[PDB]
Amino acid sequence: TATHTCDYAGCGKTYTKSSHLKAHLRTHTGEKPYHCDWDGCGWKFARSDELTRHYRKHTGHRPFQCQKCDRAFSRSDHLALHMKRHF
DNA sequence: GAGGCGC
DNA sequence: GCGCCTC
Ligand SMILES: [Zn+2]
Ligand SMILES: [Zn+2]
Ligand SMILES: [Zn+2]
Repeated sequence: TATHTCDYAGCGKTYTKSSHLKAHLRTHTGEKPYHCDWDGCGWKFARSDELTRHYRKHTGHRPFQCQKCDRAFSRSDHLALHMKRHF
């Protein structure tokens, strides 16, 4: 369905319309060209990795699974601090 | 938990 | 993207 891809560095966001890709491309500007697109958020980042990491707060994606319990985290550093509970 | 950023 | 500071 989505065939219109942003080719900006580290982005890859795809759109169903040329209309939408066009207006998205306008956001890649300034000191922080990685704008979170979550409704009402408004955060902006200098680096793509920072946006990717941030955006898990909105989706609840938690790929860092504790091997000693059923808890999971959005970030490696959070998992590493958690693991101290198993000492 | 989440943002900044050196690596 | 991890790991460390910082808030
Ligand atoms: Zn883009
Ligand atoms: Zn956001
Ligand atoms: Zn655990």
